[PDB]
Amino acid sequence: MGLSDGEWQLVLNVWGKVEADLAGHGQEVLIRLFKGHPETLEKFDKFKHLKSEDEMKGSEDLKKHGNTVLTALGGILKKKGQHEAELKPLAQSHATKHKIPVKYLEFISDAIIQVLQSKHPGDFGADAQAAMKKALELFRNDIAAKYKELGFQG
Ligand code: HEM
Repeated sequence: MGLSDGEWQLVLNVWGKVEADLAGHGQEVLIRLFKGHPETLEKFDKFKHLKSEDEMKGSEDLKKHGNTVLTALGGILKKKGQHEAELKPLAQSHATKHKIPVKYLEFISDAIIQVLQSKHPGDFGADAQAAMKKALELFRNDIAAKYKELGFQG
């Protein structure tokens, strides 16, 4: 249940393209998630209302959360699987006061794939797509183990 060195290299090679504009990519990832799975909006404080006023795009809340989610994820991916230090607190924040089911982590993983396919088709071929899916699977499987310890079924 790990990635090979070459799988990690594929992941970090395409992540280079995301690092050029973390905030723009992160906002896009969340929009993708909310369009494909609008039920995920219920987990935030401000996006349902912004959406109700046709104001999600360019909002301060989308900017803040877009930066947060991909800044954090990039730090985790660069650990290449040795990420317990990051995932213990991250699981706690997504399993306690805010309860984020694993299916929603699955959905944002799919959203990341779709955004990268759309924005960087020439840098996101078959092997890179498979490796990124596998990294994101590892990412939520290790979160899910911590969910179990935390008493959250996911
Ligand atoms: C790639 C997956 C994700 C990453 C890396 C991530 C990252 C973060 C980070 C860094 C925080 C700040 C607290 C902390 O630093 O531990 C946070 C909080 C939070 N996350 Fe996530 N998150 C992810 C997925 C999700 C998803 C899919 C949802 C909801 C559908 C979600 C909902 C929230 C909420 C509601 C908070 C609390 C924010 C607040 O109090 O306004 N997260 N997340």
